Amino acid sequence: MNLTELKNTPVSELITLGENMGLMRKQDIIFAILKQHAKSGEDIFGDGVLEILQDGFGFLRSADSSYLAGPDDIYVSPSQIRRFNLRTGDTISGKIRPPKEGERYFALLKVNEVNFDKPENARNKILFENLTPLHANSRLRMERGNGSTEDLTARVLDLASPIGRGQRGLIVAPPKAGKTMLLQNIAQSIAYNHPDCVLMVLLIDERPEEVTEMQRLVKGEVVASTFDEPASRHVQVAEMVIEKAKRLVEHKKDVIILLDSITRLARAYNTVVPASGKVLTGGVDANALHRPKRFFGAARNVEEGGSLTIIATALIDTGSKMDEVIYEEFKGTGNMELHLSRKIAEKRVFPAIDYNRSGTRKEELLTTQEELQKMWILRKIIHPMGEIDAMEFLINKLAMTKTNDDFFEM
Amino acid sequence: MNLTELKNTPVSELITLGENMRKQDIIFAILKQHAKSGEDIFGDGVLEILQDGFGFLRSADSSYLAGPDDIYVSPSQIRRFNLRTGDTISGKIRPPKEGERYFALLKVNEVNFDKPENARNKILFENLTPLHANSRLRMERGNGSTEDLTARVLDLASPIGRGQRGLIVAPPKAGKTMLLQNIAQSIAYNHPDCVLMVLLIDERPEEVTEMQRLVKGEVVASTFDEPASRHVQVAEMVIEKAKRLVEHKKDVIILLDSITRLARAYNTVVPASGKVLTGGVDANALHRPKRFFGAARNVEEGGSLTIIATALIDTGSKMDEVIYEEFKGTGNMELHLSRKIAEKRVFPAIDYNRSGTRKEELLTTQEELQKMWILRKIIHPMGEIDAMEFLINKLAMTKTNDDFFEM
RNA sequence: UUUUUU
Ligand SMILES: Nc1ncnc2c1ncn2[C@@H]1O[C@H](COP(=O)(O)OP(=O)(O)O)[C@@H](O)[C@H]1O
Ligand SMILES: Nc1ncnc2c1ncn2[C@@H]1O[C@H](COP(=O)(O)OP(=O)(O)O)[C@@H](O)[C@H]1O
Ligand code: BEF
Ligand code: BEF
Ligand code: BEF
Ligand SMILES: [Mg+2]
Ligand SMILES: [Mg+2]
Repeated sequence: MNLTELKNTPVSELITLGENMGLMRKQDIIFAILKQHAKSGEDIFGDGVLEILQDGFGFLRSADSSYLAGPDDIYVSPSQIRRFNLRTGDTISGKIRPPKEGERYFALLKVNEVNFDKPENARNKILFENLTPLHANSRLRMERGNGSTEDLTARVLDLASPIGRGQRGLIVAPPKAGKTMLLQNIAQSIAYNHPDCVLMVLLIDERPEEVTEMQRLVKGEVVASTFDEPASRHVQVAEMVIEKAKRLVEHKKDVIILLDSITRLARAYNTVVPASGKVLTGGVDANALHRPKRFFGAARNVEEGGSLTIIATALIDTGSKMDEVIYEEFKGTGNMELHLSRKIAEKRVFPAIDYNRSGTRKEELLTTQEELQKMWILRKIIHPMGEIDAMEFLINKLAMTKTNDDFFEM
Repeated sequence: MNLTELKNTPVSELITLGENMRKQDIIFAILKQHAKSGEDIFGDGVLEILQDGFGFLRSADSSYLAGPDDIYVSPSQIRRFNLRTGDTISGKIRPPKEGERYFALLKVNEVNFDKPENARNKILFENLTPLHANSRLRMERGNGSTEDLTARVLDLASPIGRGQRGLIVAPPKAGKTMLLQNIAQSIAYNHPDCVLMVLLIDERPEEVTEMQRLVKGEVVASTFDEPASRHVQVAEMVIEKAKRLVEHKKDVIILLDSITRLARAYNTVVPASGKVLTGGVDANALHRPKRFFGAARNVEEGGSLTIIATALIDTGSKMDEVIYEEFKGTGNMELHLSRKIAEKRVFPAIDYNRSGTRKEELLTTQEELQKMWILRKIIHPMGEIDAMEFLINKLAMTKTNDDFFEM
């Protein structure tokens, strides 16, 4: 019946349909199954994400290829685009027919769904670039409230630096400070308390095993480009994922991108960027931080509905200036920053947060005056201490209570 | 009757054989008379695909260098089993014809120690699924030797599992190179199953000599005398070969020495870019070092690739400190030694505070975790010399199992 | 390459 489902199904299950149907590697099999079905006059359909090209024609890339070239892409004539003012990144599904003689890929016969809805109103929606941005109004609690070793990290986060819809936050740390895992922890908390928010996890250049473990423990879009992949691929994949987010927000949707190693993407851009000379400090070109700044500055809050929030990990104290530079370039664009110390982790104390450098901007919109000056006191009391001291202190002070309970107490 | 054997055979020995039947000249002669009557010949090597599409079979004595006795491999055959560089091949062969200068692959008998036919079903390495280390690699020995102390402390400070992308950092003179030797011997005794390769790139040649005579396995090497270009090629041959076996679901462990030297050899050999990183190291000169080191991994399909290499710090350049940070962010088993603790002649000079591996909980049992955690809490305070001596004495008492138990 | 970048 449908392509994607045919490509999902196991090898052996396809085979029983083949013999029963009537009549070779999996690709061959599914193609053969499709042709007979199509000759019978029965409808066919696949699903993919739009990618307009230079010549004006576009394709429907698959998620199982990081949205890069795929032998199963579906052609979308320029005619089909102008008909629904489609843009790169739109998620489309519809009836399609196999490649006639000569034609190499399947073709989009007719469109049914544009970004999960009807393409007839997806022409009246206001453009992403003309939306009206705001600070985070609505809020995102991370304390699922489960009295566990993990909900500690969530709570501490919820206290040090709160998150809101449209959060352009950033998690700064030096290798092995728990950043990546903290991201994982944030992911799971968002899934439990916010199934309504669409979750996309983008891993640019971080560890292979991390991607596979992420997929299994995370519910949602998991796109990745390991360090195996060249910088070319990293930029392609990430740029595809950012446009996809933009499009859904256009449909007044709330999306959440978790990017591991944003600075890795900054380096990937660096190599890709044409040398302008005037190399900045740390061997970083002057124009190489435009695209990445534009990628991060993309997250925002819309006054007409939906929103896009990006939380990425930054790298500091690594012997290189590049990282210091990239940290300041994004800190001067984001709305939230959370630092972790390389020392609150060597002690094995977790989460190893540097509560002194953490914090978000415009907190009085993401909290009630009471919780506000509650955290303000918690801040005052801790500032004078040290990194590990403050933490251990902080932690065991709430190891025995709920977030609100702890409050009432203290 | 077999090329490889005739090659390693001493010049004077097989002289007797000759009469009943230049040394390179003679070997050519000797095979050609073995081929005259139709008697078979047998050779072996590691395929190296080239731009033309056809490949050669490199030998270990050449260090996988261009070799005169190499076996040409028709692209025809490669397609037959879709081979790739680094594969180990052996099979029937015939003597080079007049005009022809090198030997050719008549037929294939076995690919990667396995019947040639099976290659088609094997899943590609890049398409394999990774995970955090599952099985555990213990260096501890019941021997209770004077030297076993290092294996035991390392086993405590920083566990190693299958597919462990480890890294060992110290200032020169810290016994980091020699620890690597020790580590090499330990898995040799406790793990015959694991395929063992030792790669020495650039660092000293006496070390090469020491290692080969004392290590049970393959010893690929490239002294610093050699330009940066072989260092690259020899290392790349090794890593590809290691990837081949993991495709077979085998367990490969590479004890790379002077990984920073490899990164530097990559730096010396790289297209110029306008930007340069701190330390002089090129901004775009670390992708290849990263992919090489990040090659190690764990597979659900079966088999594993484990790479553990030496890293230099407090070098006097920042290249080295920057490169340490770079692999730090890729690996999952960092190690450290200190000059101050090696000064006093106390060994290992291991710095427990800085040492550590990621996701130890899967490698160690709950009991193992608690004792380790207790230990680290107690040692954290103590100084490198004081702390180290402090545990060493207790370690001399009993192997780590008994020591933690009495504790 | 010099400047920038180290
Ligand atoms: N909260 C925590 N709980 C348990 N282990 C942790 C925690 N934070 C850090 N770690 C340990 O630190 C290691 C590396 O941290 P990770 O966040 O993966 O690195 P990075 O921050 O550089 O991405 C992990 O393998 C884990 O064992
Ligand atoms: N555990 C040890 N026992 C005895 N000698 C040691 C020990 N560790 C290091 N050394 C000495 O330190 C010297 C330098 O260490 P080595 O690891 O060989 O060089 P590097 O650490 O620079 O690679 C060695 O020659 C060795 O004699
Ligand atoms: F080493 Be972490 F992933 F920055
Ligand atoms: F981050 Be500020 F706007 F310089
Ligand atoms: F010269 Be040693 F290997 F630091
Ligand atoms: Mg990380
Ligand atoms: Mg050495």
